Amino acid sequence: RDSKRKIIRDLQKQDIQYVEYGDTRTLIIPTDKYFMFSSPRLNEICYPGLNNVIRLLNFYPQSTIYVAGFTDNVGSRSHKRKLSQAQAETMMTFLWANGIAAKRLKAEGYGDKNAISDNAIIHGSAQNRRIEIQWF
Amino acid sequence: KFKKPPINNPSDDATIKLAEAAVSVSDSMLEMAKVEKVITPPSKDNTLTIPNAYNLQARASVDWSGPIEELTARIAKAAHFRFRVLGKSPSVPVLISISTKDESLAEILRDIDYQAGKKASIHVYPNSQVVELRYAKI
Amino acid sequence: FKKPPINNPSDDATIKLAEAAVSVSDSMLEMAKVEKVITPPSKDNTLTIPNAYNLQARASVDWSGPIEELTARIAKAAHFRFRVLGKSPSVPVLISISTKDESLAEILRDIDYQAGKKASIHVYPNSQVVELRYA
Amino acid sequence: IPPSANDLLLHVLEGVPPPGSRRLVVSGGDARAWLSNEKMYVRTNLTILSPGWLASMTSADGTHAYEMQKSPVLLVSWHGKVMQLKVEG
Amino acid sequence: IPPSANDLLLHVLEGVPPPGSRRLVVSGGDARAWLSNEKMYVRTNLTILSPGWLASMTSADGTHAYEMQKSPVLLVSWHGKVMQLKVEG
Amino acid sequence: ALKETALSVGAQAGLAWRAKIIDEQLNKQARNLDAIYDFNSLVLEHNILPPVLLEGRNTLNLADAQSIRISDRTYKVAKQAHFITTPPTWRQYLWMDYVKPEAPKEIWCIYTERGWKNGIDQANTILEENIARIKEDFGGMILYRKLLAMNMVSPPYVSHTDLGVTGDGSEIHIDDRVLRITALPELNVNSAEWRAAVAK
Amino acid sequence: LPCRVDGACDATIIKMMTDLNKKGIKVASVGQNYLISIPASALFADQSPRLNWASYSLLNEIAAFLKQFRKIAITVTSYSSKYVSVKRERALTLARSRVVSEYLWSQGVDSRIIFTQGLGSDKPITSYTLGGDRSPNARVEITFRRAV
Amino acid sequence: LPCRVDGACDATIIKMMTDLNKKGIKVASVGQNYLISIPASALFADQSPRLNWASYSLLNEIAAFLKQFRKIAITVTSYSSKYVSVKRERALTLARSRVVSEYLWSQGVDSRIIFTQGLGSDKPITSYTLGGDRSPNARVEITFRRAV
Repeated sequence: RDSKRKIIRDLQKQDIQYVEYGDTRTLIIPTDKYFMFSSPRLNEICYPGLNNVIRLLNFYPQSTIYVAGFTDNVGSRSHKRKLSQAQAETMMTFLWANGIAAKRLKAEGYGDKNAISDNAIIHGSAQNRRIEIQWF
Repeated sequence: KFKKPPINNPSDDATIKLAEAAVSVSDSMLEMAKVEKVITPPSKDNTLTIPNAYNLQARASVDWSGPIEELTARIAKAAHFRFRVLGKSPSVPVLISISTKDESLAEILRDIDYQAGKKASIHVYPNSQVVELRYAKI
Repeated sequence: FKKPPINNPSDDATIKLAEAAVSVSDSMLEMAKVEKVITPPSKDNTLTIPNAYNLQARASVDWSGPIEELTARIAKAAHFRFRVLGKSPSVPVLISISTKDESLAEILRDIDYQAGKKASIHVYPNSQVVELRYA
Repeated sequence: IPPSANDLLLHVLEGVPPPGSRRLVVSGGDARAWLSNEKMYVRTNLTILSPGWLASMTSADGTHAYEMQKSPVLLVSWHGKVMQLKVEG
Repeated sequence: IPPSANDLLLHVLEGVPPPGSRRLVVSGGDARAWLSNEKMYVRTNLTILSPGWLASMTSADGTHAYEMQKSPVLLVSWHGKVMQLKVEG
Repeated sequence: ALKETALSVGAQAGLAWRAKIIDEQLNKQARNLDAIYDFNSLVLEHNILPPVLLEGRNTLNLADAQSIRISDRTYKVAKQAHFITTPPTWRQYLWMDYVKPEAPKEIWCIYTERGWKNGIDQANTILEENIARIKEDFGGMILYRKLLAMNMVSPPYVSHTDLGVTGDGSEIHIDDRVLRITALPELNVNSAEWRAAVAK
Repeated sequence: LPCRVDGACDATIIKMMTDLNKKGIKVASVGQNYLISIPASALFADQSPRLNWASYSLLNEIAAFLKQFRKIAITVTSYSSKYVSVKRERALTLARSRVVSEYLWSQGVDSRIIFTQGLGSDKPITSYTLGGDRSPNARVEITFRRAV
Repeated sequence: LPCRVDGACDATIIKMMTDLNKKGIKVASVGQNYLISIPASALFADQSPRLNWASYSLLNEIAAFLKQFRKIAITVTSYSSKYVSVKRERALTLARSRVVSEYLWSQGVDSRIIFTQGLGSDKPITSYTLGGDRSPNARVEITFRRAV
């Protein structure tokens, strides 16, 4: 009723893309509606999902965590880099503030050099602006 | 029950085709900016002509599209700087459009000075309370 | 409890236009930066404020035409003798000036400015003079 | 050698219409416009944006006259805000 | 001495139609075609296969313009796959 | 017949319906529009609107079976630099006109929606063309500043000649500047003097 | 047809000022310029430039009122009772000002300009100095002039 | 008239992923790229690049799903738990990959390109290494990106 399956069920009700695979579970984050636009500032209206993020994340409380910021094809490479690192740092500091051991954390904001979708179509770019959370 | 994460509002073709207009012209701008910034080395800043000062570090967030002088009076009156102007205005107005959010006024002046590249200039004497606007002389 | 932003890019094209906008704005900012030639305030060559208390009066002039008469009357208003050095040209340098409350030094400042290089203003407040220098 | 400006600009600099003019019904703003001969002359103090005049003009106090080609729709900037303006006739 | 190309290729290099053109209704693809004077000029990025142009053209970014004889039916290769394309008018 | 007028009842209906729609989304992104298209950034010193220049690659016209003719690369100066008063906007190029007509059996209803769709998307194409027009303009003056940066075109070489007090006992003008643009921008042909920027 | 009302009603306006001065958040409506003074205690926490939750209903209905007029520039300043060091009460006010300014700029602003600052109660409107952040000199204030 | 559906239905698509993940053969459907990971134990026999019989219903309904999208290139790799010699687990995977690739290329492929290889669990996704060919590191994986 509030178990792992429950919290991933209403997680995808709050559509934060959850990967269970192997041990490395991965969370994919629509940066846009989990931010204010073009900003490092977290969309704090989207709190209850994030609460449940940490709720489920505590079920793997030893695994170290890749996280990764992602952009789309636009502006300077230096820009995309920089903004993605901003987004990266704020979510990892969000975690270190969530009370997760700062040496379990590792972050990188890739300015779109990965692109799980395209960018040349719009819904694809919408899928492109995302955050990766690998952890083992 | 499966779903992709980013579920936005519906767009339309209009703003769609606007967007791929925009990005193409944007990246032509980007490469333009590169090629000019290497063909010409930028030698000096404008912070020496516009240095910062206490009560000039008040902040502002602005949209604007009009002429320059009304806007620069508004900032000088908020900064309690006497605003003066040298040289006469051209018949065509130096029109500028500053649209930004939350920075200090000194940088707002800096980008104003840049946006009125080689038609206007800002000199600030904050030992006094002087914001002076120098016009171009053609 | 709060509300979301109203003019948010909450639409997948509208985001894309918005960073396109910010991209172009910065690139044109650097456009302007690399185009913007300016002068150092240490080497800006304009007339200083000569700090005489006779010069410390606020005035009002709306007038346009040739400089030397107007500034002679400035010197006369501000108790300064007026010497002019050089030759006035066949075409006179013409100064438009239309102002309501301001100091005599600022008059001297912007007429030296609009004199540019055809003429210049020198003020010696020790001997209480303005001198007009031509090119 | 170009002409200086219109001297009818000197007339519509103040609120007289030019001789033989039609009062263009200005709706939405304080500028007044006359159809002289396909050419509106508009007085305002506002800052003309879209169409562009053949002759521009201002007073001693910043009153503009613009000897302006015919628009139905006029653009000024008001305060860094921008206003569309409709005319009639 | 042959002509260089069309300079109307330089126009239809981007999305302007040539002066006096008819928008050929392109169905099935992203290329846009204008009937100028029996000669369609087609912009695309796709790779024209069947009919063959009188003048070919590409942009800086690989945008082709082809000053092309009139086909009802157009062939490009898309991705090593090949597409027929119908036009109207 | 009844057919075609049911179509054409739809045609203008969807057309103008679409026109009103595109006009409001123009208005809401008006900020964004000029926020892109800051023309004054591109205008020149004496508010000379700069000319629009045109790119060309692999301009191969075959003349024929016997002879072909290709440039690698090609430039077209269009709409030469000129004194502008008020700099361009976009609404000059994109504000679609809107008028409203409501001026007039199952074929009536369905062909009215047919033409409803039809006017819609022909307006969309119209819009598309408007966009393309503003592209090729904007990119063109960009390219002017480009080849001017590349020494590949020339500046507008002007002469401002000034006059003092001009005029009679009934009319004077205290200062008359007249400005002629003597030499227009143009593509230089001695390419040796060009400017070829490597970037890093 | 052009506007009688610009999407607003003076009855709604007066419904606001009545109820928010019933709620005590003070509207000045003076000459042509209109001001709201607010105790900062209801909004920021103790020496924090940090807002709370249920405040935002009130903050947004402020912005709702701000839509009721054509206006040009909005100035916000904040003041705080002197707490530790003149730098930080400057800072605390400055941050307090800029964060609520950011919020309402993000919200509906019809201003063209928002000027923002705050001072460490350098101009206290009371010298009854009952403490720190329950003083009314801990406060935030917004001025504008209703444009035409 | 031109196509709404390209002879496919998204309902059929989702019927697949539901049932084959009920059957556990794992569909990733991520961004725009779509992946299926498969335990190799259900398909090849022990260290064999040799398939069995009743597998082919499943293999062909994979290809049936592969028809559901316009696509360009299909990459298949396979991995096997380390058994004898780095050459042969390369070989065993490589053969395993190429034989199922041959089969589905013969079957309905809408790809233009099929890239094929496999490695001897050189990148194990678990290090729980319960044995040889009942490990999930004995596996075969197919990626594509759904073209437009």
